[PDB]
Amino acid sequence: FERKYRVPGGTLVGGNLFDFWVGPFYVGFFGVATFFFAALGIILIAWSAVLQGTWNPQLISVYPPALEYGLGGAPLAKGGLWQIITICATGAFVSWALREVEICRKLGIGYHIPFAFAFAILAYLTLVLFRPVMMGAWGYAFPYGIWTHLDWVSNTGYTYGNFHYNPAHMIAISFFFTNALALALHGALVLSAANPEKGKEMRTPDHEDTFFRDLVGYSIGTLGIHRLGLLLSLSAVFFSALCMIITGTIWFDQWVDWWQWWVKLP
Amino acid sequence: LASLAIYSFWIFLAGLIYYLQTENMREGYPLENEDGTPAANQGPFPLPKPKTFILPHGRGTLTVPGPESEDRPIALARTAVSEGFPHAPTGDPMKDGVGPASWVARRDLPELDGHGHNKIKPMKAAAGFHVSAGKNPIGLPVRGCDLEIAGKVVDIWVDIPEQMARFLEVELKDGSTRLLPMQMVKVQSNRVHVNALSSDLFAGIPTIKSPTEVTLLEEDKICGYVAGGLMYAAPKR
Amino acid sequence: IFSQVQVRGPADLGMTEDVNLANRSGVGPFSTLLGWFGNAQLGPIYLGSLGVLSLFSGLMWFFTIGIWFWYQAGWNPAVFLRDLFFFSLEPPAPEYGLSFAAPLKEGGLWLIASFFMFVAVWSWWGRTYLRAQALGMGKHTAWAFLSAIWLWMVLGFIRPILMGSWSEAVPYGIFSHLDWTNNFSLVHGNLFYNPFHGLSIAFLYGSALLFAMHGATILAVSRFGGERELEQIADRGTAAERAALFWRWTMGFNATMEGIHRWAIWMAVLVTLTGGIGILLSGTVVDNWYVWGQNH
Ligand code: BCL
Ligand code: BCL
Ligand SMILES: CC[C@H]1c2cc3[nH]c4c(c3C)C(=O)[C@H](C(=O)OC)c4c3nc(cc4[nH]c(cc(n2)[C@@H]1C)c(C(C)=O)c4C)[C@@H](C)[C@@H]3CCC(=O)OC/C=C(\C)CCC[C@H](C)CCC[C@H](C)CCCC(C)C
Ligand SMILES: CC[C@H]1c2cc3[nH]c4c(c3C)C(=O)[C@H](C(=O)OC)c4c3nc(cc4[nH]c(cc(n2)[C@@H]1C)c(C(C)=O)c4C)[C@@H](C)[C@@H]3CCC(=O)OC/C=C(\C)CCC[C@H](C)CCC[C@H](C)CCCC(C)C
Ligand SMILES: CCCCCCCCO[C@H]1O[C@H](CO)[C@@H](O)[C@H](O)[C@H]1O
Ligand SMILES: [Fe+3]
Repeated sequence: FERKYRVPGGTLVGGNLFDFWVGPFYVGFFGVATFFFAALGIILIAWSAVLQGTWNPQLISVYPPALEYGLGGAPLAKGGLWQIITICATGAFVSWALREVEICRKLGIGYHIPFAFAFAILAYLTLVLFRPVMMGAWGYAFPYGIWTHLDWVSNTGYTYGNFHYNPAHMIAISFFFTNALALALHGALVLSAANPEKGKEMRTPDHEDTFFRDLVGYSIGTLGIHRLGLLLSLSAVFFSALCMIITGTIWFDQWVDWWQWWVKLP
Repeated sequence: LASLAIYSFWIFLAGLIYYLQTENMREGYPLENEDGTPAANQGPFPLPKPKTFILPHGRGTLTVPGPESEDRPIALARTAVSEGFPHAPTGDPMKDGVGPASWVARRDLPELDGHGHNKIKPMKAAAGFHVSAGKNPIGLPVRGCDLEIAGKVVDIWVDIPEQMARFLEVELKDGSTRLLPMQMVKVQSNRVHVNALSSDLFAGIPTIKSPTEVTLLEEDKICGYVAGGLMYAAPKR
Repeated sequence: IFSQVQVRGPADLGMTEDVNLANRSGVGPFSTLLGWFGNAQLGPIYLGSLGVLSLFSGLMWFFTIGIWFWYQAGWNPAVFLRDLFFFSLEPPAPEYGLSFAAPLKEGGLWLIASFFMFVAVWSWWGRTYLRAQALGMGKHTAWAFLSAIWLWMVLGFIRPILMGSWSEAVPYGIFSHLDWTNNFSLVHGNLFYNPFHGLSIAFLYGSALLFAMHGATILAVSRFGGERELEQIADRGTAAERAALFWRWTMGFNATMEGIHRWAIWMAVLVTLTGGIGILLSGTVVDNWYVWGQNH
């Protein structure tokens, strides 16, 4: 196919020096930056699971400038290689997304993939900047260990009683969950149609629509589901972002006390 | 024990991935791929278990892994030297159908439906089809981008099944017509726009065959042109 | 993106080479509501043989729980709706084993209610079974379901049958099953060190993403009704072609209007398949996860 789609232009910035396809890859002055920002990352980084003496894909780790060290400062050993290494995602990512626009713009297609992940590069920042930045400290930012993270996670978590109580937390799960099968159904629907019984003729658009009104007795044909799906998803991640940004900062107490706001008065 | 669990699970996994999964991805997409890198740039699978389909009510048959190429005029040239290299369209691209523009060539048979309801008709042709909630593009003077307007709305060809406002007919000042896809266009109260597509042409809009029915190559041929606008229309950028 | 001029003709329907008898639930176009976003109709419906119970049953479960639900409150509104989360039916734990022959207030309800919901799921299972039939779809949701049932069938059935103790089942209340969770952590030895669990998270994220990827694509792919997935897995126009070009290019390598849902039916199902494995191990073939782990 393609051959016709490999067609000069779409360049956000680069003008030309960038309109090209390392094979399967469309370079452009973001892959080019995407690069410069991943290298310089794992370079400084890889420099760290050394300094650590030990390493083990598993237990090579990176922590920021631990609390009261401050928001300001920190040094390419207590701070930095974390510090810097961070400024390499909140930028390498942002950098790619854009690589995402650039592919789009030209590719003909539309706006939204690049927006959707823009959330992801948005979950993260929260945890490693916002949260941090608000608690006048980067310590609630976190490790960078295939395995600590549970830990960094597992504590702050429990830092506030059984964290599965922070409301918004409550929620995001339940999108997280729903946007699940929400795929368990969609991913199963399109299928059965496309791929039916033994000899029956390939099914119909309204072949589907017909199932659901029968299981469920509504049903959101074609389009309505790709939006809805990109819904419960995109959402729930985000409703995550709220969870926290809010957790270290206007709820200082164990979560279980929230809940009383209800259980008070008459 | 569970190491036998989690250790062989790691079979059901690698197992499926490059197996079934990616296997199927292949089924009927560059059932292998040439132009420079010959037989690949590494070590895929020599094309999976070829399977055949069942064309819907009306019959037909499609066998998926198939080598249906295209000597269907790619006005797509060369930029030089290596592959990955862009390839410039040999003149106003929007037409020759290349770049953003580029169509395809699905059948000269529109997607039927449940029955023969050729799925996508026009509002008149229709049964009891009107506007629950909305503004009505009809009589809605369609703008361009230019800002010199380029036509007057004449329908919204309705999708039966989804009951989908699929497209909106638009009659240029050659007392003529052409329909522009819905997910273009912005129905604002008093005015309309498939901004994508500067008025100051519009004409490009290929025609359909019979004025009741958008066949695949129609819709598809239609659908690009419009977009290429995105890519290839000066004002905008 | 999300409908900007709404239409809705007659009221539509289809064969079922089967017992259409069912039809109550009448076409009630919803507009502002399930219109703007999804679909304007609302029904028809098909309340078959099986579907009855599903409901019959599905309620008791709800009723029974709902019942001993009150008693804690002492038959009191203001009460009832206060500690509503807080209320809950806890099994014959009274830890005293896969030994039915229970009291109502200890075992009972639970052994009753809980065990009754055995049925809904079970039946309604069937449901997705034949609703396919009629229509003569495949049987994927029957597939894309026993997941939902695994971690079910387990979590509250299999396991606790393994420790010879319902004493082991999860309990009925809002803020209780939450609690009965981590409790479940602390005893299996901080459980993230659990291989299967992480996968189960491995994946339960795998989706978030992907529904957020498949979905968001098709949308940039309306411009050309990328949405029409069947009259596409038969016939490729830009739609496909390009909603795969993007990825071929971006992450180099792509999928196929089918495979993609082949990517989908799975991506999700593991998300449950997994945890089920996770969970019949995490009290037997593994008393602790640190340990097990540390010993690897
Ligand atoms: C024991 C601890 C507590 C608890 C404590 C916490 C804490 C503490 C936090 C959460 C958060 C989360 N918890 Mg909780 N949680 C508990 C129990 C649960 C249960 C459960 C079933 O019991 C569930 C389902 C959840 C659910 C979840 C999710 C809602 C949420 C994750 C946010 C998110 O995914 O953003 C996803 C964000 C991203 C993925 C970031 C972006 C990633 C990057 C940018 C993508 C590109 C990277 C790179 C380029 C990829 C390249 C790949 C290679 C090139 C190939 N928790 C227990 C009881 N939970 C988190 C949250 O709210 O965060 C907002 C959080 O901070
Ligand atoms: C703090 C407590 C513990 C912990 C305890 C547990 C426990 C305990 C269990 C899980 C499991 C899960 N955890 Mg954990 N988990 C923690 C930390 C985390 C964090 C985090 C740290 O980032 C994350 C992201 C996760 C993520 C996850 C999920 C991957 C996984 C199941 C969720 C799902 O998608 O399927 C959920 C699917 C269902 C609930 C299917 C239910 C199907 C039934 C049949 C449908 C019932 C409908 C009913 C009849 C009607 C009621 C309707 C409602 C009222 C709406 N956990 C901490 C470490 N987690 C499960 C697991 O994989 O274990 C192996 C589980 O059992
Ligand atoms: C937020 C909405 C959901 C979402 C969607 C989403 N993600 C996307 C898209 C979309 C819509 C893309 O188009 C884009 C992609 O092209 O994916 C295939 C992407 C993507 N989602 C990613 C990952 C990821 N997504 C996450 C979540 C989600 N993605 C959400 C649930 C998660 C978690 C855990 O939930 C993970 C692990 C990547 C696979 C990909 C884009 C990543 C990218 O930009 O990578 C470039 C690589 C480099 C620059 C090298 C890294 C250099 C760094 C400086 C060093 C590494 C440090 C970093 C901390 C690594 C992690 C450290 C430790 C925490 C491990
Ligand atoms: C693949 C993994 C995911 C999964 C899959 C899955 N679920 C499925 C399917 C599949 C593939 C279906 O085909 C099947 C389906 O038919 O429903 C969509 C279903 C389904 N998944 C369900 C629930 C469910 N699945 C869950 C989880 C999962 N399901 C995973 C996320 C969850 C959680 C824990 O998040 C829940 C709550 C049901 C909707 C449905 C099958 C339920 C079933 O067994 O029937 C139950 C019968 C009753 C409840 C009887 C009814 C009376 C009750 C007392 C209910 C009260 C309802 C209330 C009055 C409504 C109030 C709202 C109003 C204001 C509108
Ligand atoms: C294996 C046990 C799974 C139980 C997980 C939650 C099951 C009940 O969850 C909820 O449903 C009830 C309906 O009576 C509600 O009244 C309560 O909020 C709670 O019981
Ligand atoms: Fe789809």
